[PDB]
Amino acid sequence: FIPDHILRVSVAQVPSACENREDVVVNGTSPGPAIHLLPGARTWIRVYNDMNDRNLSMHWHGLSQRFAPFSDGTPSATQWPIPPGHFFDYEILTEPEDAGTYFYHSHVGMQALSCTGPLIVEDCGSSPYHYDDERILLFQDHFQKSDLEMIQGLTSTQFTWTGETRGILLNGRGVSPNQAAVQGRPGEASGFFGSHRFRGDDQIEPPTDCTLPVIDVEPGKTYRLRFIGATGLSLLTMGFEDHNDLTIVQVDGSEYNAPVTVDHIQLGGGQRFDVLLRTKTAEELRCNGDKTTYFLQFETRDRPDPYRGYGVLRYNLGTPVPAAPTTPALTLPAEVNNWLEYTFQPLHPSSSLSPTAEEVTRRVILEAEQKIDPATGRLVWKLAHMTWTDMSRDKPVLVDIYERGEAAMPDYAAALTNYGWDPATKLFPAKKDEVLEIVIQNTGSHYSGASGIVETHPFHAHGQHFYDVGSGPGKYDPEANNAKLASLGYRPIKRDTTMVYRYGEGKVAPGEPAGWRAWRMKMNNPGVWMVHCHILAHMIMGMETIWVVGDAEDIVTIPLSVSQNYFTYGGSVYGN
Ligand SMILES: *[C@@H]1O[C@H](CO)[C@@H](O[C@@H]2O[C@H](CO)[C@@H](O)[C@H](O)[C@H]2NC(C)=O)[C@H](O)[C@H]1NC(C)=O
Ligand SMILES: *[C@@H]1O[C@H](CO)[C@@H](O)[C@H](O)[C@H]1NC(C)=O
Ligand SMILES: [Cu+2]
Ligand SMILES: [Cu+2]
Ligand SMILES: [Cu+2]
Ligand SMILES: [Cu+2]
Repeated sequence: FIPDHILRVSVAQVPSACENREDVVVNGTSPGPAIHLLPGARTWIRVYNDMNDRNLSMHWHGLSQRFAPFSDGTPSATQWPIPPGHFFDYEILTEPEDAGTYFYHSHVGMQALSCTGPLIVEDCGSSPYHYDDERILLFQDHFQKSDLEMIQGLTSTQFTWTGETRGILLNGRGVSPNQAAVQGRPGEASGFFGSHRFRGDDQIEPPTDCTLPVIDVEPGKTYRLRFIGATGLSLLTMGFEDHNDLTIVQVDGSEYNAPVTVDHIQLGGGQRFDVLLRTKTAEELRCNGDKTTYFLQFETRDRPDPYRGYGVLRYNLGTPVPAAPTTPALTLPAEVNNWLEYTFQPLHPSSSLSPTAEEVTRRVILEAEQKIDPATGRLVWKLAHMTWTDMSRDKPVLVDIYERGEAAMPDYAAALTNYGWDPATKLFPAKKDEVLEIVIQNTGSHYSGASGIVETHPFHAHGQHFYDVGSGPGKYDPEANNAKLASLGYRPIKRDTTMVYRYGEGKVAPGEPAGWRAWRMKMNNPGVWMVHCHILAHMIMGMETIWVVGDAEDIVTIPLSVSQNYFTYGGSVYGN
């Protein structure tokens, strides 16, 4: 057995926002190298844990893994953690229509801050759009505190928050608020990340100085820009100086949307947008005084301490990379919660039909509640009056199901009378082909120290993508939303990550409903699928749910193509 691709994960001192950070890196860099997959293929990726005293898993964000649930890479859900000095063979099955932008990252603790890289399913000459080339734009947060310090604070009976982001990286380069970019030498600066111009372009070069991230383009071309929200905390809003025509053509990987023209991108943790950019002609550059550099300006939204950073859209490798401008290049809207809502529709509406209101047979509301956990004294994020951590159980759910079958499954009847989760197992069961509406209901915090506060959360589903059927302030009202969808003739798109926003001042009475997001999905993919806030600190604090779709007969008949070490913690898991 030889795997098709290999990723080696280690701890290394790397450049992070013009500082040094002891990061969990892939193949020596943060972000890690781009992996390119074919649609309609089986591809094996061996992940080595070369760390001394930390566990690892690798999650393939946005890939449903419908035929390889044991390859989802989710500790407590689909596998034992990969131990130090061992590996795990991941079977990636791409369906023919999976062409799109995804990303891989650790699903252990806060490793995903740094242990993250692009995962591209190639069109193979099948994109319904022309473009001369592509660029990957992968965004990360920089924290000055270590992963261990942040986890200890989050899990302490004297709660210490991580603090706000200390920098935004684009393809491994950016600037902490304590540092300042200076002019970079002309020539290559990883400005071609994701380019097909030639593999060299599949892995960033770490910066050697404090210099701005660069996207290198030629005049008068069209680029497919693959925006990847690999931030562990930040919701970003961003735009390009004097470039106002961005066309979004794909959302969260698979889904071709009818083209939407925007002047800025908003990008939360776990989201991807494929955007066509038409670059200025040599004549238009001549008329801006032979200007060859334009600022990309990116800002955090919806958090207490604003942050602004820059990258450079560069038209000529002969131009030195400029420092950040003394005053802002452009103005990004203060508001985020009404950007392209009830907007994206399928390009081919025929082959992407959202479940109708009539077809929904059950609704599960996940009320997001911050409060002290009485049993532990920890500050936690509850969903539907429960909490879930990657230490909620010893034996991972899917391992238990493959070992015992029916006896490991959650109790459906008990879950229906307890907010959708089984009192005995804290799992959310769904029948195969059950048509669900899932609502995330935001609320004012019960925590003294944040009383009545509402936060914005990027909500992500593992496995099958859902249809986004809307959002709004206050309490979800299904009768009103159904009336809204019908009045608009709205044709929803499939997504795997949507924001649950704060509205207005973001402060209500403790426990008062204060913003919602609604999903619909016909649950077609048996297995064990996490649904969670994609902010790493909120996951540490328990903002996760585990969904078990189907009966044991629907899961155990999916062939387990890995060795017997899958069943126990301590050994390498190899493919077959
Ligand atoms: C790696 O993960 C394993 C498996 O979850 C961890 O070991 C478990 O550790 C908990 C907490 O100490 C114990 O209650 C269990 O006895 C352990 N389970 C098994 C199967 O051994 C281990 O702590 C993790 N290692 C690191 C570095 O976090
Ligand atoms: C990562 O590095 C290993 C050797 O350390 C190599 O064998 C593997 O091919 C590299 N993977 C990628 C995608 O570059
Ligand atoms: Cu993810
Ligand atoms: Cu995911
Ligand atoms: Cu959250
Ligand atoms: Cu996840």
